[PDB]
Amino acid sequence: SKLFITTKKDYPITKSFPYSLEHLQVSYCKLARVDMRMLCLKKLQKLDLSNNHIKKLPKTIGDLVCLQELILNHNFLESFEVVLCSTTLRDTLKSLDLSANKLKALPVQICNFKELVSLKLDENELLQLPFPIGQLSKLRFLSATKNNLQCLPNTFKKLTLENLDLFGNPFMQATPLVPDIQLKIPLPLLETAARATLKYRIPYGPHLIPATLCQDLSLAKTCDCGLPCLNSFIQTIVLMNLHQVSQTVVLVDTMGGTDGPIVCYFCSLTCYSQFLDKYLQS
Amino acid sequence: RFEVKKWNAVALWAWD
Amino acid sequence: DAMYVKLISSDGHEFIVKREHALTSGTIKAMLSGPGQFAENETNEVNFREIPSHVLSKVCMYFTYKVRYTNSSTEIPEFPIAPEIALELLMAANFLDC
Amino acid sequence: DVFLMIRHHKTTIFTDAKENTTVYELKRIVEGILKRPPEDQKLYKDDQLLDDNKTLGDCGFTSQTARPQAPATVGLAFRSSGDSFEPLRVEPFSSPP
Amino acid sequence: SLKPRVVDFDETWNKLLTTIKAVVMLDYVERATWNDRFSDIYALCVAYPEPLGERLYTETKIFLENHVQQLHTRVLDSAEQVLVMYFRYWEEYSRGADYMDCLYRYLNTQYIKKNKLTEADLQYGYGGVDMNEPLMEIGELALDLWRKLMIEPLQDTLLIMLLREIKRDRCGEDPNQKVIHGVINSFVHVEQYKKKFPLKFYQEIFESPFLAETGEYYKQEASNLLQESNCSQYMEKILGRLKDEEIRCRKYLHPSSYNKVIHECQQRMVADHLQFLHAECHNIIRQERRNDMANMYTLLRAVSSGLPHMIQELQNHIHDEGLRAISNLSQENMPTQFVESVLEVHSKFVQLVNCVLNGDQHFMSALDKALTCVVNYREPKSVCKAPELLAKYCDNMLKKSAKGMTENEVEDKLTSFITVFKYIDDKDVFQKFYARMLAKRLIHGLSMSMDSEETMINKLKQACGYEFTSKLHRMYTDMSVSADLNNKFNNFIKSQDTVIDLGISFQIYVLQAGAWPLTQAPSSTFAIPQELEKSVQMFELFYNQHFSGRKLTWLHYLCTGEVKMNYLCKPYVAMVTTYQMAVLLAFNNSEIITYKELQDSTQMNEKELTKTIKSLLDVKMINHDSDKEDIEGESTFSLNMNFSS
Ligand SMILES: [Zn+2]
Repeated sequence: SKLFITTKKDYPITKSFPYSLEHLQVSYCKLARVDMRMLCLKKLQKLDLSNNHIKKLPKTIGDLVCLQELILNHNFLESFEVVLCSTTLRDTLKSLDLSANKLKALPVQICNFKELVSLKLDENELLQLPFPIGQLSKLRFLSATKNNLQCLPNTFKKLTLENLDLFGNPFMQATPLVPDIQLKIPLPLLETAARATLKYRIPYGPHLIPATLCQDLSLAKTCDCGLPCLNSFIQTIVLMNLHQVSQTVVLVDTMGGTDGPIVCYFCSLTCYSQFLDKYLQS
Repeated sequence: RFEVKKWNAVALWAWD
Repeated sequence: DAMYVKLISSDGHEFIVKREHALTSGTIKAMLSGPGQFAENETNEVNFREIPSHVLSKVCMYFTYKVRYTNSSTEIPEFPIAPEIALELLMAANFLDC
Repeated sequence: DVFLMIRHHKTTIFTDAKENTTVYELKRIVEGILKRPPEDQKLYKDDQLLDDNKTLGDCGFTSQTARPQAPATVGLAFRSSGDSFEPLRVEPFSSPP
Repeated sequence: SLKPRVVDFDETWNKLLTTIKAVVMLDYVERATWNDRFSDIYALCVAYPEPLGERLYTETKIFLENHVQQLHTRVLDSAEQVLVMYFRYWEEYSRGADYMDCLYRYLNTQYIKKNKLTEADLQYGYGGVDMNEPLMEIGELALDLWRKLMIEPLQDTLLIMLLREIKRDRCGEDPNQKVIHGVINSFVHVEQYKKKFPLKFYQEIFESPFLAETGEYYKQEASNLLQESNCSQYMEKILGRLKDEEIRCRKYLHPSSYNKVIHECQQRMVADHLQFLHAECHNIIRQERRNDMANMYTLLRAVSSGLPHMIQELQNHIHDEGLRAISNLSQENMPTQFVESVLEVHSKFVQLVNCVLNGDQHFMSALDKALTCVVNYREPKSVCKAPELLAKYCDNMLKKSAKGMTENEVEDKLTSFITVFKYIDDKDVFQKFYARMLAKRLIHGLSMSMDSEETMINKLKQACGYEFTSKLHRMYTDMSVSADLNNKFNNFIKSQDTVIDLGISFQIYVLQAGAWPLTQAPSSTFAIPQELEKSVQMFELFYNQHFSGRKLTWLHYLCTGEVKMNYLCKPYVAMVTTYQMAVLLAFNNSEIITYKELQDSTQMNEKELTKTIKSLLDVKMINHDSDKEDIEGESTFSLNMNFSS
């Protein structure tokens, strides 16, 4: 059920693996691209392809049905493909460790994989962690040390975890006093109608709404006031107490400091006023 | 008998 | 109508609106700036053969709301959107870019 | 500041005015939009005829009703053959599902 | 009904392509069809489950490429008329491109602009994100394909045409400015969609070759004009050609190059021949060539080092002219002649510089330096004689002999004088000389009025500060208050308990010590006649009663008065000084007086004694009782019994 390949000699060039295998681990192999053969196996529970030179992931999965845990760290992947997230891999995938890879902008489509429980993205150069990990209800472990993460997603403020590794990342100083005014008054008709649609909390779809609007609705920011905001907002990178998200927080050269930069999105200046009052009072 | 009728004197003044 | 544009909905309703009120949406500004050499015959007709009248009415309503409330610092209220009108009015706002 | 929604059958007009607005300026607005002499059209309010001399101060078109987000509905009917005016057979708007 | 629906591509794209072909060049199309095609594009862009944004983009791009290739082929087939056809199709295509950019607004703003989301910006993926054949605005794409498929394949042919026509213009021919301007600014218009370096394409394709060819052409033109024409008409045609070139540059090129061309149209035909100019300007300024002076000023102000040589040459010319003007001054009126000559030179040369040379500050400074050297022109082994001449001029202006001249012209000549006086390098000598002659005038009362010297000293203070005229300030105040002191003393005389008729009309002048440039005669110990000792002592007590810690001194080489012969049959009015009054008193005491009694009475040294005795003998005042023509210590004298005047 368990096999390990640490050399090309142990890696079969042509013949296929037996069907009795459960955990497959491939490492230290010169695989420029993922072969189509290994995607035909029935019950690869845990699949590991660490220390390979794969730059592009397969477009579509062949026959995998579970793929509970997939690890692809120490690979050569540059950027994932959009289409690969449209498959049933969401249903059973539990983790995705792509640490120390050339992933610079991870696709937001990973939120479609709601069923993961642990993430490891250390030693990468991802510009920022994706936004809707709030969709990841079952996540427990996250680690993105030594990455150039300027600001964490707002959904991250409401996630609950056990341990978090984020030290060694560029964290700019919080600037509540100097907002970025992308907000415009009066509100756009698109913005107002989207606000109403989200307020009524009614179902929608790409067949009923044009796809771009559907997507703007999907990524629509939820303001701190409790009412969402699509556009014409106030974006403020504020420091927050990291120990609430994860019961243990690990940082570097900081004693007694547990601050994490999150980009809060604000519906209106009037709503921003109450949070300013909370900041001044507390 | 001859006498002087007019005289236009000039003088300088300074510290005593 | 050289200074009042006319909007014809799918249902046939005609809405007469200030030019600048209608020009808050990009697509109407493009449509008027169409083939060029416009007649200026006191006639500005743009036929929205794809949107219902009950939505284009709210479109003109929002046009007026945006145009008069611009450059104003008063307590601007939330625009009224009905739950039965949210979807197609939203995608009308998309088609209008406003 | 008052916001009015004139409705004359297959037509609708959005107009801006003030509380001290007279009916004659609305009538000449309808003149400029329909080029039909002003004695043909006469304004209404909920199936009730309204006179030209008065202003909208007591007409009920207050700022709380004549609103940019809900303009006050105003009827209108031109002149038929002779010195007669058509009834207020203005159609309603479509029904959203 | 506005709705995301399955849409067949080809059926909609038929009429869409039809209207796009209709709009791409200027021809009739319905507004209703325009709105319908807006609706069609919206329907194409969003559809379920098959969006057609990419298909629409690709097909539109292919159509645009085909149309621009067809236009390029048609224009290439149009030999001898490439420019005109190119411009016509260019304006048509640019207007059509703007129309499509307006008409594909949903495509641009909702598909193309959403596909530039390459980096991690909350919308990674979910639309074209991979970097491959980057998308751009439909108008931007149309202009890009215009440059790639119409401009570059025609590039070399265009310039040869363009350079031919512009040269044709520079040869006197009149080409159609609209077409040339359109072709030229087409390069800017096409590239307009790039934020950085919008003119870069224009600079590389037309500007640099145009700059080089203009440089070559005007180098040839300058070489010719130097060959067949001399200097004057050379500058004339330089100015004409530069003006015409600037007009042409405004007529054709982009405004950002308007300077460059003329900058490269003067360095090739002025700055490359300033040696011919600098070598000739020296001749012009030393001759009456006004328009030539203006032409070289205009030419040389443009180039870097053109002016300073002309500035130095003009300085030298002005200095030489001033020296020539002041080197032949008639001695009988030398001060006034010198002042008026310097004034005339200054006036003429300031008129020349302001009127012709536009009053350049450097030219004024050179004029000032030249005239400063001129005014202080000192002959070898001689001291600067200018301050003495200026002070003598001021004196002569202020003397009574200025008959027939009122005040107003006196202050006019004053102001005219001040300009020259500013040029003096050593003001102290003039100050001393003018103070001396002002003291002489004030003591002798030889001035027009108080306000004349008031204006004199005030303007001198303006020129050289307060402290320069400080003693000058004190002198006129002291002479003005002389009347006040005289009346105060008269009041005191009327105030004393017993008043004695002195028989003398007494006038006094009390002067500040040190400030007044009058020297006391060293130990002359002149004995004042007894008729005046009473006045001396009463004035002493008056002053020391009215002044604290102040002493008085009396100088008797300037005090004067009136002595009248009345008892005799020859009534004659005589203006007589202190020493001469002592002499007359001695001769009145005894009819025969020898030199010994003169020393006994006057008790002063022999030099002024003998000077005074010749002064009296000059006008035949007294009779020398001896036959000696020289006055020794034993000479005898008597009063003139028989005198007439
Ligand atoms: Zn809020």
